[PDB]
Amino acid sequence: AYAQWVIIIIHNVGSQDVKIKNLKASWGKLHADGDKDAEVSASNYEGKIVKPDEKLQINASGRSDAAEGTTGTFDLVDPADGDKQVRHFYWDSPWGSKTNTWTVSGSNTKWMIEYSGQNLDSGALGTITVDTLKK
Amino acid sequence: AYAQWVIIIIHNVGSQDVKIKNLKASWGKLHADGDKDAEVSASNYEGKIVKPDEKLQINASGRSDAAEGTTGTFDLVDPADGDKQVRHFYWDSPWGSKTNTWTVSGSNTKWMIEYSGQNLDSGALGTITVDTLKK
Amino acid sequence: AYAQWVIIIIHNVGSQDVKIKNLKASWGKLHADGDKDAEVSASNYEGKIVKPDEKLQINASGRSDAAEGTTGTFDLVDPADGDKQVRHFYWDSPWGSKTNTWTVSGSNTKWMIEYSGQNLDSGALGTITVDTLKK
Amino acid sequence: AYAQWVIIIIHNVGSQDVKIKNLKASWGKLHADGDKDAEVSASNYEGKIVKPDEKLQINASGRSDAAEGTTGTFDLVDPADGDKQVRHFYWDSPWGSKTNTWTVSGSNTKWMIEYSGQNLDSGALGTITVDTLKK
Amino acid sequence: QAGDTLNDVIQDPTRRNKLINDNNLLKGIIMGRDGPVPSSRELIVRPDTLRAIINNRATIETTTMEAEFTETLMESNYNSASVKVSAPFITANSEYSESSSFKNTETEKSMYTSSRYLFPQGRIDFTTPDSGFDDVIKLSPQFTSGVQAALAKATGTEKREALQNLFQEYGHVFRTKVHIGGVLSAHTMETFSRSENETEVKQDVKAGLEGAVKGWQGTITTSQNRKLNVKYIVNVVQSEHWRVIEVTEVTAVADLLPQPIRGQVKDLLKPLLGKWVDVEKVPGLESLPVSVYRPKGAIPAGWFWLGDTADASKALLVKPTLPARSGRNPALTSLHQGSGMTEQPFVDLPQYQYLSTYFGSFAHDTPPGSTLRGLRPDHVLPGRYEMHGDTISTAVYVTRPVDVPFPEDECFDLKSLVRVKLPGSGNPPKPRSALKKSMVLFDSGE
Amino acid sequence: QAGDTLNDVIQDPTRRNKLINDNNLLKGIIMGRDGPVPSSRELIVRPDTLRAIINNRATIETTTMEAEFTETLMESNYNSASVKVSAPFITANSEYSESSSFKNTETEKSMYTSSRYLFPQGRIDFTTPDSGFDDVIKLSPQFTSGVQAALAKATGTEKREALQNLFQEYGHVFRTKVHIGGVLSAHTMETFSRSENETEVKQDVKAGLEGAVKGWQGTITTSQNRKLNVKYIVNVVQSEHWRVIEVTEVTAVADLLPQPIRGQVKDLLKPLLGKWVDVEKVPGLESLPVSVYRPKGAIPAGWFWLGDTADASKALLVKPTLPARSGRNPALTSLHQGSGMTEQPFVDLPQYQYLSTYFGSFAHDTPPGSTLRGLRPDHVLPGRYEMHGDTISTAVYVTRPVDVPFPEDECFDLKSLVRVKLPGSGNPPKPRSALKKSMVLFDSGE
Ligand SMILES: CCCCCCCC/C=C/CCCCCCCC(=O)N[C@@H](COP(=O)(O)OCC[N+](C)(C)C)[C@H](O)/C=C/CCCCCCCCCCCCC
Ligand SMILES: CCCCCCCC/C=C\CCCCCCCC(=O)N[C@@H](COP(=O)(O)OCC[N+](C)(C)C)[C@H](O)/C=C/CCCCCCCCCCCCC
Ligand SMILES: CCCCCCCC/C=C\CCCCCCCC(=O)N[C@@H](COP(=O)(O)OCC[N+](C)(C)C)[C@H](O)/C=C/CCCCCCCCCCCCC
Ligand SMILES: CCCCCCCC/C=C\CCCCCCCC(=O)N[C@@H](COP(=O)(O)OCC[N+](C)(C)C)[C@H](O)/C=C/CCCCCCCCCCCCC
Ligand SMILES: CCCCCCCC/C=C\CCCCCCCC(=O)N[C@@H](COP(=O)(O)OCC[N+](C)(C)C)[C@H](O)/C=C/CCCCCCCCCCCCC
Ligand SMILES: CCCCCCCC/C=C\CCCCCCCC(=O)N[C@@H](COP(=O)(O)OCC[N+](C)(C)C)[C@H](O)/C=C/CCCCCCCCCCCCC
Ligand SMILES: CCCCCCCC/C=C\CCCCCCCC(=O)N[C@@H](COP(=O)(O)OCC[N+](C)(C)C)[C@H](O)/C=C/CCCCCCCCCCCCC
Ligand SMILES: CCCCCCCC/C=C\CCCCCCCC(=O)N[C@@H](COP(=O)(O)OCC[N+](C)(C)C)[C@H](O)/C=C/CCCCCCCCCCCCC
Ligand SMILES: CCCCCCCC/C=C\CCCCCCCC(=O)N[C@@H](COP(=O)(O)OCC[N+](C)(C)C)[C@H](O)/C=C/CCCCCCCCCCCCC
Ligand SMILES: CCCCCCCC/C=C\CCCCCCCC(=O)N[C@@H](COP(=O)(O)OCC[N+](C)(C)C)[C@H](O)/C=C/CCCCCCCCCCCCC
Ligand SMILES: CCCCCCCC/C=C\CCCCCCCC(=O)N[C@@H](COP(=O)(O)OCC[N+](C)(C)C)[C@H](O)/C=C/CCCCCCCCCCCCC
Ligand SMILES: CC(C)CCC[C@@H](C)[C@H]1CC[C@H]2[C@@H]3CC=C4C[C@@H](O)CC[C@]4(C)[C@H]3CC[C@]12C
Ligand SMILES: CC(C)CCC[C@@H](C)[C@H]1CC[C@H]2[C@@H]3CC=C4C[C@@H](O)CC[C@]4(C)[C@H]3CC[C@]12C
Repeated sequence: AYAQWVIIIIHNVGSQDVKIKNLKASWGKLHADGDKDAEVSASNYEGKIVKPDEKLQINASGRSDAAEGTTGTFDLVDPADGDKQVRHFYWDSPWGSKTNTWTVSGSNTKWMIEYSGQNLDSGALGTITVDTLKK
Repeated sequence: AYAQWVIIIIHNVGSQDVKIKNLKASWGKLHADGDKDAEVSASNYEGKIVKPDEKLQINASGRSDAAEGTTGTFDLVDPADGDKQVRHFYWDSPWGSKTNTWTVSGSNTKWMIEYSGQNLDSGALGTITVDTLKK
Repeated sequence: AYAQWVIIIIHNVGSQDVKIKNLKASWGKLHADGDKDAEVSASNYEGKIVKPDEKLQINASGRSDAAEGTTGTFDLVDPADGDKQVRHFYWDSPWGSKTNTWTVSGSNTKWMIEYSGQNLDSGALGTITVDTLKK
Repeated sequence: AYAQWVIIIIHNVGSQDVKIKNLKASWGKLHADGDKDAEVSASNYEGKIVKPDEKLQINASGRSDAAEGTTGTFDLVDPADGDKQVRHFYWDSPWGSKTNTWTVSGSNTKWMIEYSGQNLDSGALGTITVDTLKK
Repeated sequence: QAGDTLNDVIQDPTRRNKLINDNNLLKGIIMGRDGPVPSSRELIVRPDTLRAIINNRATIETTTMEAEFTETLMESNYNSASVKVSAPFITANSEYSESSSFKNTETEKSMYTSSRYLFPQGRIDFTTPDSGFDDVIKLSPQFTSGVQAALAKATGTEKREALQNLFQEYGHVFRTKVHIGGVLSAHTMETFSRSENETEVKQDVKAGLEGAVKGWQGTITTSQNRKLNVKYIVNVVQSEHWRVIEVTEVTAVADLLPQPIRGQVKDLLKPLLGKWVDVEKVPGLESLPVSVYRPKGAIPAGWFWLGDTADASKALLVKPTLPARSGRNPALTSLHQGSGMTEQPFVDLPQYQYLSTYFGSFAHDTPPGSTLRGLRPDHVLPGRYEMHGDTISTAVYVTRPVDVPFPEDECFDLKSLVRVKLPGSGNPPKPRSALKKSMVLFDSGE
Repeated sequence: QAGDTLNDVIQDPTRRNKLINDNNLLKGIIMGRDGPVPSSRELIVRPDTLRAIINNRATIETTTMEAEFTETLMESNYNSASVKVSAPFITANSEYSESSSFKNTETEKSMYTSSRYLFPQGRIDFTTPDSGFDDVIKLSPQFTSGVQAALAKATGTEKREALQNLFQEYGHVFRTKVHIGGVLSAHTMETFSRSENETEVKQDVKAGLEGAVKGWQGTITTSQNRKLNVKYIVNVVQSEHWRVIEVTEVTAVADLLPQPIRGQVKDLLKPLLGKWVDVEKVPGLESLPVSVYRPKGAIPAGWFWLGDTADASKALLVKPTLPARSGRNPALTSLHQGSGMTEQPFVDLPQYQYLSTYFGSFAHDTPPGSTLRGLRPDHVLPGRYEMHGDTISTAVYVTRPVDVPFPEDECFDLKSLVRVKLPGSGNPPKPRSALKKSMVLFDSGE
């Protein structure tokens, strides 16, 4: 159902490029901004480079009148050192549960990642803003 | 219902104070960060000064199981100009109607307000970041 | 319904001319000053210039006995730089809803716009005065 | 009814002060700016002084689902001349009648008073701006 | 030595000279930033005797002043005439700040009150040259030589700089009548709305302050519940201790010079040089009831214009005479564009004023707004409006001078134009001023 | 003795010399780290007499100051002009530190207040060479010989070091007008939001402090319930116990020298040597409304730049004149990378400031970051912002100098760039400063 949705904003607050890779929604569908009807394939985002000081928005939502949430994953990867992982993000906004999941796993000491705005109690997963910076 | 919720993050990006006023939750309830059970009073925010570079979070949501959604208002006013109104904000995440609503009105010209992150199609209203600055 | 009415007073408080473009009333009609029976075509306001210190009044209202409010838009445009857009004004006083909409969109720092007098609570949208200043 | 409303903006463009007196809403209710629910007392304006270049808003509107318009009187008087009457204003936005009314009377020859913006045909009485100037 | 009066002091050369020295009777006052402090250089030759009268009646005397920068003068017990004579110098040399508590708006009035509990012994009089008597005071040869050296310089600017230094060193006014004895002074200031009965306010403040000094507490409450801040001064402690308690007359130092030199000194002290030029009608503004005229052609380098005028004949251009220097108030001020929602200018320096509102878009970076200037507060006097037009949105005031009988207060009839209602918001306060005729020097070869 | 005034003290050579010695009237004031302490070496030659005026009005006066490092000057009863003249030296020699109780942010303002209960006896004046009168003060031959020796050294650095030692020994300013008598002083500081009515706060603090001194308690409560910490100073106890109670005028010691030597001394004391170089456009940053320029090529060895600028013509390089030494505030400071979530630099030393935000990633170990420097707080003055851009995310400020009429306070128009919204968090405070013109020496062969 469209009641299960998530917006992931990647904001590069540093001065180095960061890449998005392996973006995949196992449940639900990626869609356009402010338009849950305009489905978009993962190819629109996979391999893209956010570039410093600009934001890239990923919109995911459940299938309409479905009883299905939205579950997906993607890796933020550093291209400056042979495409090495920065972090691995996993989001789950299920239709048949209250506990949403937002896991940022992985390790890279050369990068600092903050995130805010998520809601894990009940309902939708909210608009999560993720500030990335290479130090 | 907790399924209907909103977070409002006022970020004073400028260099002068901005004051909250007339905060009022006509439906649902405010609550503390990350806990919809810990209800809070509007007085916890009324008249608060958001110092420059400071961030202030307001979390609202429906009731624990009631068919109500959430709805509220507040104003941003300029403490340094006799509490002249900067903007008037209205938020509504109904339980019955699918479409949400986030409206910013006002005409103060020596202020710049930019809000982003809202969802208007279906489900919870989401997280809304409101960057404020005084020219 | 004549009950749904709005008056927009463009007041050029600056020293440089401003222009009105793309005036279109999707619902209702444009009528003479204080005489709702005297219909007026949008051509009489399309492309007009408000010289500094002038006032231009646009009166819009619904049809006499119809469940039809009045909705419309126009653009304030700068004729000094090849009719570059200054602002986009949209008004809607509906018969079937109790909330009236008055939105000023667009952005260019070369102009300062200050509007006041609107009514969004109920009834007619009211009389709106818009001061424009090239600065 | 809330559909009947009026906003009287007193604007002292002169040098000497002007005082309000005998403010009285025979019908309907006063209220705060932009909020028809927040009723206000006439004492909040009685005897108030509008300093030069200052603006003072008086909002009136009918009661919620009453079938009542909004009617009232007040007077502008000159504090510097023994509270001599400058003008007497009567406003009326009936619910059961289509024709509104806004009449200003008085024969003070050392003041110039100019009012504009009222709507008299049908619907609300609109926003009325009054400019006062002592010669 | 019991029951000695001023006569005993004067008749004794030792005591007379001690009185002269201890009271700085041979020195002028320098109306500086710190107030009326006496100069450290003797201005007149030491007299052989003093003219004096004896007065031993002790009372309380109250005085009120409505001038702006005369607080310190009141604190020194200067009567009305002395404050009137000394006001120009204090105003020119005062320190300006926009946060001044004194207010003289169109609706609010402010006034200083001073109560002196006096213990007089007499009065001492000096004979000025203008009196025409035989015992005039003679200027010291040092001061005369300094004036001669100042006036002998090559360039007018150098002459004016030398004169300014000389008058900063020797003083601006000379006390011609002084009261000897002891005093206890209490001073305060009060601000009230002009609508209030002025006589009642004056009487209430006077009663409160006189009760304060009589009972001699930094705050005094009057019968009308007015909280007044009171500043106290003690000048009382035997003839050895008598001091000047009141000043009944002061004569400008420049007035003590001989006439042929007095004229030159007075002319060189005028802050501005003036000139009359042709004018051109501003294009547009056909809605207004009267035409608006501005200086025609390019403004000559170094000169300035004061504002828009309704006069169709000529306009006044002014040029400062003294180069700008730190610690000295410039005669003119530059203007800057307002913060927002207004096209009108704002004075860069606090307390300054300009005569007319700008009929257009003001931009200090380009002409003719680059050469528009304000005025120092001592240069202007309030005028009177004449309204033209029949609508609030088009009426304009013409600022005509207030007629006076004495030429000392005559003002220029520039017919400055003010706009009755300025569009937008946040506009500057409307000017109601006219330029003094005594501040402008014409026909000079400069 | 009773009834003796300053005239009697000055007439007697023994009493006059005792007054001169006990008050250190022949010595300059070193504005050092410990405050304005008089020098131990006589600066001027002992006069044969003093110019003095008599004044015995005892009263309470109050003064307020907004400058940051003028606490000690206020505690010494320096008027506004003297504090203004002495501020550069105090600041330069002050001991900077974080956690300073003084606050001068864009939201709140801090000020010092001082109330002096004065029992004066008169005022003593000295004649500066610039005055042009015949009784000028004569610098002692030792000071002139020291200056000559300093200016005769082989290298500019040695000359500057010699001058610095000489001015640390003989003082920085000379008191030209001083009041004699006794004084009880109470001093305090208050911080308050800029939104509050400044006049009301000033009046409340003045009333509280005046009451405190008049009733003469380490803490005071005013009418507005403000808690003030008050420091009390006693300088009152016969002509033998008279002391200096107020300084009305000071003159920089350098100004006392002859003009040909005065110019050289003034030039040699300038902290920084300046240079103009070509600029290059920073790659990238196409989103910003305006282009960003940095000094082109490699910075010459030993020179430093001040930040990114919007000027497309030239950039200003600066070089310190005095080698870094313990106990001396350096003219410039290195910058270090921020703690976290920011690429902006932070000043290494407590109270220094840089003029522009860094547009990129700052690394102090590599160029051009390694050659970026801040400025001592005395080198800069507040500027004004000109805004560019339509959205917060990309808007910038260009820092323009505040136009002033006096050339002494002119600041460079470097067009420093400041990012309106710095990404990330924990960024340094936004700079709004402009470099003073008087602190840079150009065209020197150094
Ligand atoms: C044949 C047998 C029939 C009878 C069996 C009963 C069936 C009911 C089912 C069992 C669920 C019971 C949920 C109760 C949640 C309590 C928490 C809560 O919802 N409480 C308030 C305030 O909650 P709040 O949001 O303010 O948070 C503060 C509270 N908190 C706990 C979080 C601290 C909130 O408004 C109120 C919400 C309304 C919920 C009531 C729904 C029950 C309807 C009864 C129908 C009876 C029909 C009978 C016909 C035959
Ligand atoms: C004659 C035989 C009858 C019995 C057979 C039927 C059995 C029904 C079983 C199961 C259905 C339920 C699946 C789950 C819904 C998944 C879609 C969804 O959860 N739907 C949400 C909203 O969906 P969404 O907003 O995302 O839609 C997109 C938005 N858009 C505007 C674009 C459309 C909307 O709240 C949800 C409402 C569902 C409430 C459940 C009530 C149960 C119905 C019992 C009917 C019994 C009839 C008996 C008569 C004799
Ligand atoms: C006496 C007779 C009484 C019974 C009559 C009742 C008829 C039901 C009425 C109308 C319900 C409206 C259904 C939802 C619309 C489909 C839209 C949609 O949700 N379809 C896909 C979403 O696909 P997607 O979101 O990606 O894009 C969509 C395309 N779009 C371009 C628009 C975006 C999504 O998975 C598919 C969901 C499964 C379909 C649910 C069907 C439930 C109806 C069971 C009726 C049983 C009656 C028999 C009882 C005896
Ligand atoms: C006459 C004919 C006889 C009819 C017999 C009735 C058979 C009913 C149909 C078959 C069951 C259908 C369930 C499987 C749906 C497949 C989608 C899915 O699979 N839905 C999950 C996925 O959603 P999820 O939230 O988990 O996504 C998060 C992803 N993650 C990986 C993290 C889990 C989600 O949970 C769970 C949804 C459960 C909704 C079922 C409600 C139906 C109630 C029936 C009432 C009976 C009335 C009888 C009237 C005659
Ligand atoms: C033959 C008799 C038929 C008539 C029976 C009368 C009942 C009429 C219908 C029911 C009331 C109408 C719903 C209004 C309240 C729902 C509020 C809400 O929206 N409820 C959300 C949860 O709210 P929330 O997430 O905030 O609580 C979480 C808090 N927690 C802390 C625990 C996480 C939760 O998903 C939503 C669930 C959907 C509720 C509809 C279920 C339909 C029932 C069909 C079966 C009827 C019996 C059949 C017998 C044969
Ligand atoms: C023998 C049995 C006879 C009796 C059976 C039925 C009795 C019903 C009794 C009780 C009244 C119920 C009203 C309660 C209002 C709650 C407060 C509110 O008011 N709920 C609004 C929230 O509105 P919203 O969330 O959208 O936003 C807020 C407003 N805002 C302006 C901000 C948008 C929203 O509309 C309301 C929606 C609720 C509709 C549920 C309908 C399903 C349940 C009835 C099915 C019965 C089947 C029975 C078969 C046997
Ligand atoms: C068996 C026979 C049944 C016949 C069916 C009739 C049912 C009606 C249903 C349809 C609703 C019609 C909505 C149309 C809105 C018109 C536009 C408007 O909203 N009109 C406003 C004001 O409009 P306006 O101010 O512009 O007019 C002034 C213009 N003028 C220039 C002249 C001044 C005016 O108040 C508002 C009035 C409220 C509507 C009145 C409803 C009448 C009820 C009759 C019940 C009869 C039951 C009989 C059972 C025995
Ligand atoms: C034997 C009986 C046979 C006769 C029965 C036939 C029933 C009539 C059928 C068809 C009605 C269709 C309306 C036609 C106008 C639609 C134009 C419109 O579209 N009207 C929107 C405009 O409103 P709005 O001002 O808000 O839009 C502008 C703002 N916007 C932002 C939206 C652009 C507004 O909602 C709509 C309101 C409609 C008024 C309600 C009338 C009640 C109808 C029941 C009459 C009952 C009679 C009883 C007899 C026994
Ligand atoms: C056999 C016995 C039967 C007896 C029949 C009794 C009927 C009496 C007749 C009628 C008079 C009663 C109307 C008085 C209106 C005064 C209130 C008002 O004019 N009301 C507005 C103003 O509403 P407002 O916006 O100002 O409220 C604030 C909004 N807020 C959101 C904040 C609440 C509101 O809009 C819209 C009003 C339009 C109402 C249409 C007319 C009523 C329809 C009657 C249907 C009768 C069918 C008869 C079947 C038998
Ligand atoms: C068997 C079927 C029976 C059907 C039941 C029908 C019940 C009616 C339903 C719903 C009405 C909805 C009113 C809500 C008002 C809101 C408060 C208000 O309108 N109150 C005042 C103004 O108060 P105020 O201006 O100060 O605003 C309030 C401020 N607040 C902060 C609180 C919002 C204002 O005049 C009041 C006007 C009265 C209008 C209602 C009249 C109802 C008449 C029914 C008669 C039924 C007889 C037959 C029964 C068998
Ligand atoms: C078998 C059972 C049948 C029961 C039937 C009983 C009906 C109840 C009787 C009558 C109530 C009368 C309300 C009292 C006035 C309200 C307050 C007021 O005062 N209403 C004025 C306000 O007008 P206004 O706003 O313009 O005043 C401002 C300007 N002014 C200068 C004048 C002050 C305005 O005029 C008056 C308008 C008239 C109201 C029309 C609605 C009446 C509906 C009749 C339904 C009949 C159904 C018949 C079914 C068989
Ligand atoms: C006994 C039966 C046949 C009587 C039927 C009377 C019907 C036709 C009457 C009763 C009330 C009337 C309505 C009352 C008010 C208005 C509002 C006006 O702006 C348009 C006409 C309209 C909408 C009327 C249409 C006709 C109407 C519906
Ligand atoms: C056959 C008998 C019962 C008469 C039926 C009359 C019906 C069809 C009449 C009565 C009132 C009428 C409505 C009155 C007013 C309006 C508003 C207008 O903007 C559109 C038409 C509309 C919505 C009318 C449609 C037709 C209508 C509903």
